[PDB]
Amino acid sequence: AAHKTLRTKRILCKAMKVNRPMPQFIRQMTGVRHIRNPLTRHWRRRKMNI
Amino acid sequence: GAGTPSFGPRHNKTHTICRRCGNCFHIQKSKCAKCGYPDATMRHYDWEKKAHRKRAQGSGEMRHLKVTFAKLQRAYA
Amino acid sequence: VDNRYTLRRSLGFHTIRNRVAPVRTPGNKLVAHYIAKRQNGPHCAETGKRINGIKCVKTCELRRMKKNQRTVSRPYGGVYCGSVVKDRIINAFMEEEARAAQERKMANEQKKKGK
Amino acid sequence: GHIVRAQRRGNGSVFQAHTHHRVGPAKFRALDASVISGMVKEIIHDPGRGAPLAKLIYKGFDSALVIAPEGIHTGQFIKCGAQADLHIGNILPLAQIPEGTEICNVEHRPGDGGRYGRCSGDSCRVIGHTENYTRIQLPSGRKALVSNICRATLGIVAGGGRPEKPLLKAGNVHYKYKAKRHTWPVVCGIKMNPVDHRHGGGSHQHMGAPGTVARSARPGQKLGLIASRRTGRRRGT
Amino acid sequence: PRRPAFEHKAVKPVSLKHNDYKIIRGPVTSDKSTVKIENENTMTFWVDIKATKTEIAAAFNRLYKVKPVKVCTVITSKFVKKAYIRLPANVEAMNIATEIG
Amino acid sequence: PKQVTTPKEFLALAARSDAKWVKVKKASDDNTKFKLRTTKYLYTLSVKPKFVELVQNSIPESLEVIVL
RNA sequence: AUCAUGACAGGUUAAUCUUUGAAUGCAAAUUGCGCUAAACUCGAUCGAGAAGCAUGGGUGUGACAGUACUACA
RNA sequence: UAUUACAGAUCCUAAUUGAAGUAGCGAUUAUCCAGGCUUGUAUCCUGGGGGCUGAUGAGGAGUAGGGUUUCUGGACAACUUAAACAGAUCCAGAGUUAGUCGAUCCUAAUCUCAAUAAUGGGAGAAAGGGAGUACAGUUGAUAUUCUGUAACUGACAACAGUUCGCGGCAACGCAUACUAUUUUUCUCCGCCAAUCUUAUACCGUUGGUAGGGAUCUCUUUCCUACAUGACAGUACUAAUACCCAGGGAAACUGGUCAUCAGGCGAACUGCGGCGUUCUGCUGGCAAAACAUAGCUGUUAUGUCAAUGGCUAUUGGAUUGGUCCAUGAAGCGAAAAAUAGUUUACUGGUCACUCGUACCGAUAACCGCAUCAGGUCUUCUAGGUAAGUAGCCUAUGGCCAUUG
RNA sequence: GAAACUCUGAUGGAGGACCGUACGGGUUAUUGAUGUGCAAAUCAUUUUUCUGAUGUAGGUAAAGGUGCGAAAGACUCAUCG
Repeated sequence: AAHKTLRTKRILCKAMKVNRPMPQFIRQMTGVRHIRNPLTRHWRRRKMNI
Repeated sequence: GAGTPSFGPRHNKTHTICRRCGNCFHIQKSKCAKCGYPDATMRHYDWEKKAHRKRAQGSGEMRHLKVTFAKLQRAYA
Repeated sequence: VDNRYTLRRSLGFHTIRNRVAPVRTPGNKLVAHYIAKRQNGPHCAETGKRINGIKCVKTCELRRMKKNQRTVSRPYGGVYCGSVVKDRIINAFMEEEARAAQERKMANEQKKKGK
Repeated sequence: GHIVRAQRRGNGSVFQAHTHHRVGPAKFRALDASVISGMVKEIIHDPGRGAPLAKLIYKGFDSALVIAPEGIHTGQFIKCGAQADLHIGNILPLAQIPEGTEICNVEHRPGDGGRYGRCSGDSCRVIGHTENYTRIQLPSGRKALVSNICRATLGIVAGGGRPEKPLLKAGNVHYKYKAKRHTWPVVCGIKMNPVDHRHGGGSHQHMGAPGTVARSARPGQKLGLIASRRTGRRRGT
Repeated sequence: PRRPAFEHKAVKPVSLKHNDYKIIRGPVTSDKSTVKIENENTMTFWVDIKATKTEIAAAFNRLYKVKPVKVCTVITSKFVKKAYIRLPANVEAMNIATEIG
Repeated sequence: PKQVTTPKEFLALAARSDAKWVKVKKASDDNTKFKLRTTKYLYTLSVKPKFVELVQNSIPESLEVIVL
């Protein structure tokens, strides 16, 4: 960046909208506990390698 | 010499995302190391029988193929 | 005062196309303005000299100018300058005149056998 | 052992000719049946080759980068053909030319391009006319039957006496082999270890083995003096 | 020249599919778009990612019956297209926005 | 943005059916500038206060005139 | 939504079937660069979309090339 | 009937001791005092001292790479070698606007298919080639992209008015088509050295007026400000290159910093020709912008006059030297010649696609990490001095660092 | 000075010339500091080079009994007889 391609930009979009906390209502629905979002990361710690 | 200082100028990318594999496509050599694109046949060897069955059928959706298993259950039961 | 100024275009390096000059604005702010390229303009074949009566601008913006200012009026107007055209007239006359006089010569010489 | 620097020139990755600024292949026009006049448009210098080239025009204008005899000038009229007279410039078949005279860029086969006697300050000499085969002496000493129909430029090639002046500095030879090809600088075989070269190894630097080898000797093995019917100081003869 | 003996694909589709209604998804609700409506007379919309400015200008005209002056086209970090559509001087952008709501 | 010397040539440029407005504007040395807008260019006309009164009348009636 | 004009996390079959991939209009680290008789569909004669257009080989159909063979001029 | 009894295998996996509240809390300029917000600050903010960085700066900006780190609001379980209301941390929302900047288009080194009835096609550069944009304003984050104002380039349409080739001895000037073939030019090219000169910066002699700083004494003082974009025009001043007309050169003359030039035509004269630079005068243009003064958004005045650089950088001009080194191609554009077909020229609409935030090492890249390492480039102030050294200081940025 | 030429001063700016800058290229010495490092090769002072056989960036070529090597068995992703 800048000067990213479009299909590069498509991946970086999907990588940041997927990065969030898990919703509250799944724990209320299924009753499971201790499920983490796997595709959470931090930009500084883990690099994507894409 | 060969350690921390020489890690500095490591900014170029040897491999790039591959269309068929989507995973390690060699930019200079232009071949997907994992799948062999663009060779029409897809890369696997019998020495990597472990790593092959991660890629091969069953791993994905099987949209067309799962309904053709399900027919053959009904006909013989 | 601080009179230092950034490059505006996203190319960093100091190539021939990316060259700047500092300029005062209306607003008392120094700023990069980019230098358009130099043009040599039409030299001649033979010798290798500058022809007169035409600007060295780009040949693309030479099209936008009038058909007057694209050329010089003579035969071989753009390509050849003056004295080289004089020499071509003198040689291409006397090459053809010697060849024409050769046809007069071989007409006149062979008639001596009859008389 | 490893593969030796003599063997590694074949595979041809870094050992290719630096052929970028070279202006073109120096040869005659093709044969095509008398006499044809040709103006020297200009004489130019191409990199690598020590001789000049002279670009001719056989005016359409058909071009030909012919290699340059000495005493050619710009806007001379060169005359390729049989019935062209003798000047330094002109391109005659070997039927027509007198014996005991110096010629340049002589062809082996007719209509070829030009083969023997091309480098700067060289010339094939003509011995005598047999019948079909005009016998000529090449610059080395060797003598060659060549057919009388095939062509040769008249006179000696330009740029003579370039090795008369030595190159004092390693830098002058760096710029010499930049135009040509990578083959320099040369590390000597004794200096290298035994795996790298045949002559290498040992506590004290020395060759050890006879250092003079057959035509039958293999790749890897042909190093040093190949099939040397004499050695040492060539005193007389 | 070529002429096939039968149609290959006989079934034509039922509607346009790539429609005026499915180019323009709907308006964007932010604090920036609120200012650009009031000040510059300039709307904002989420758009299809393959839609051009020529497609948007015609599609905006067919729905709301106002021919736009300019269209300027972002693709966001969310990877959906945003279209800043300037309306002309006569119509007010608040009056078009109140109809939609 | 070109300048035009002659007051006669200005009135030829005014009556083209290109021009959208003329702008009257006071200047230094008690002059004034009549800035004719055209689609391409902006034709200015510097004048002295002798012939200032006549030129405004000369201008076509249809063309709008914005005073500053 | 209830003795049915029939609820939905049920099970089939048929539609619809985004960008890709043998991937196939030509390419590709690019949302790059093309082509088309009618019909289709909006668009007001003429634009657009929709849908076409790969290589190899088989049988048929047509066209071109030849001082290849031959007859009649 | 058996995957059947453990203290050891530098055994395997999982948890946990002593050492030990010990080693240690580094590197980076320097902190101090009063307020604000709070249960709570040396640390977060304000004000005032004292300092540091000291134009290759922890300044302002970009390639490659990172990928939301950018912005506003709320939050402190953890992390940022103590503390914390702070943060590049956590949470919720928001943000990247182009016919003119790039990509796209062309080829280079190089790679890959096809044909041989062929003489190629395609790929390959976000530093090469490459048509065309500038100023001012605005947001919490975007701007050569938005708004205002002024340009410019290309393609596709009809339509109105002109026009059917002339000037100069000459150099050349002025209003003229299209297809094709061939030929030539621009694009277009190494490195080094010298001289001259615009622009920008800086230092200067001469004054001046606006505001602010300083004052026991002295200083008609000190500081800030004194500015005009792309683009378009036509004056004569005066340059050097080259060419033309006259002129017709040894008692050789003219000329450079330097080499030099000339009967293949020098000096020299023309209110010669022409190209590139230059000075002045305008348009753009004061309506904007900035600084004072006053009124509640806007009204006043003002941004002036003269003329040097022995200083530097940049663009350009005029030249020289050097090489067994001679320093890209292609697309594209124009011209000319030779055929043939001819009337031409000047003056509404539209401009697709994709990138655009921020960092660029100083904590945002690579080194497992907020690592004294490493990694390409840009704008470059004053004084001292030979200085892009070292040392000191305005603009800008800072107290990075447990007490 | 009879000549062939050679004395003095300026002009000029050649050289793989010299001194010397850097967030340039190298890495000599203190066998300094560090050695539970800031660092799986660093830091300080000193030293070498600084228009060139120069440094450097991107693209591109060469692949494991091979490659490449101004040659140390060097280097070929902290790995190399």
